[PDB]
Amino acid sequence: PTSLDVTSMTSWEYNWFGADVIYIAKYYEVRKESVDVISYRHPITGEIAT
Amino acid sequence: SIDSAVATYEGFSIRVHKYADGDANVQKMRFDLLPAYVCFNPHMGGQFFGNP
Amino acid sequence: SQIVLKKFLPGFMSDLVLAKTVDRQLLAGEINSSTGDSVSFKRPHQFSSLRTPTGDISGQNKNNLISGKATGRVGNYITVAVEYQQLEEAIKLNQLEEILAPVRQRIVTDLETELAHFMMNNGALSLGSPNTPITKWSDVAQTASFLKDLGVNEGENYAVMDPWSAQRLADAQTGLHASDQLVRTAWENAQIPTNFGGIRALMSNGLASRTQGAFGGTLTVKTQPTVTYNAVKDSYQFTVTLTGATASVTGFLKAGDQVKFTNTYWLQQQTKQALYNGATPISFTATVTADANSDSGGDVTVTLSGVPIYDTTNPQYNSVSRQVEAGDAVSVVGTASQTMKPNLFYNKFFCGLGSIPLPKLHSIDSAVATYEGFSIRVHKYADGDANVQKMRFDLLPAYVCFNPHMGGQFFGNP
Repeated sequence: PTSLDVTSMTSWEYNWFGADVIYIAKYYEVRKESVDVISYRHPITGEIAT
Repeated sequence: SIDSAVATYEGFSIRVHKYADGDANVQKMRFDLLPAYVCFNPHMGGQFFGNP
Repeated sequence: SQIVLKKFLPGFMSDLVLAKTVDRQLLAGEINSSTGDSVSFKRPHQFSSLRTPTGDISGQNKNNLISGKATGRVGNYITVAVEYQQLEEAIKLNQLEEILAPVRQRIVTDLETELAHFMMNNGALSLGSPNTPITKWSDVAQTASFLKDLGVNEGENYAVMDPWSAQRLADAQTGLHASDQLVRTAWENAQIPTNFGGIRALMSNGLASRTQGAFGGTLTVKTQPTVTYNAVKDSYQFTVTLTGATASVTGFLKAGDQVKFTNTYWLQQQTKQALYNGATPISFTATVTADANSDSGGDVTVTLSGVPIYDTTNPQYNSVSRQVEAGDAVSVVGTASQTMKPNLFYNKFFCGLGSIPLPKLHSIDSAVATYEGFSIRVHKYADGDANVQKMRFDLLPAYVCFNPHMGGQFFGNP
């Protein structure tokens, strides 16, 4: 079924009739992670390439 | 002159008041809500059971 | 007689030395909302040896592992409150700052007075006769000598004396024979040096006084008390009953009285040998904690701080030469009912002192005041429609006694 978020913003000095809105949220995070870097060093067309 | 706030839970708004008695040195809180009900037409609902 | 100046006349003030000298380090921010209303520290261990001439003795009578505790708790509230018709108060007295100055002084003075009462109620050691005041150099040197003789090294010793006593020592110092700096300082400023006789001597005028409490009759113990380390490993306090008292008197023994046991002596805690005070051995003493009355027949039951441990199953914790048993003769130092102001001496690790932070009271105007490191919470309200404002000041203290055998009172001797 359909489940919606709530923040209590509607019903605020307005004549509301349209109850067919469902609120969905996109959530953003930033993380500190471990990654492995591989360094290609083919001499032709530049050597150091990480 | 009384600390207060508003919280939201599943589409319902609850008001919170915080106050203290100084002589007794006591801190206390209260949470409040006020509902309201209406019945439009009685002929549009009821109780249903498994008939024999 | 109409116009009034905006500057108040100066008043009287006491001094703070006890709070600055006591240990304010071990108990500091440990009584929080998690631990509760009391918290305890550990106690050191001791061991005893066996004497045998053979070697394949892997099976024998061995030691035991017993751990002690030292609990610290919180005290009562120190609350000072005032009420006033605020307009009549503000007639000529602006910003309500005039009350702020002499209330923190009252808070600190009460704190220090009850701390002094706590220390004189919990201290165990005693020296000299309470009648004789302090006059000479030995009267101060004996405290350091006793503290060294017991065996305490880890810590820092201290002593506190009244204003009149110090002048008597400064006068004695002016009579020196070769120290030009000392005689000059004593003659001009009447100031004794920092280190006097091996201990730091301090001068304070804010010091509590105690009344002896009426007593009369040859006292003696009727019942053998229990001073085993298992029993007294948590408080160093014990209950004892005495006979030979007066018929029926209320307040036979006040709080702070020192009871001396004649035939039981102290021990050098490490070498486990008795103490010899030049001409006579040093007797064991204890301090009364709560007031004790007497019933018909001269029977007095009292609770004392400082225990004469003579456990026979754990010999390593002994602290007296012999066991206190029935029929032993005891005495109480001092005269019948005189009142006096005792002079104190103690190690650093004797008693602690801390303060509990107080949060803001909901929906009430408040502020914080600081005074020699003490934080006081002030609240203001207007309860009732009597047009009377009210302010209250709050401070909560916590105290602990680490070891009763590391401090006490001292007087002079003839």
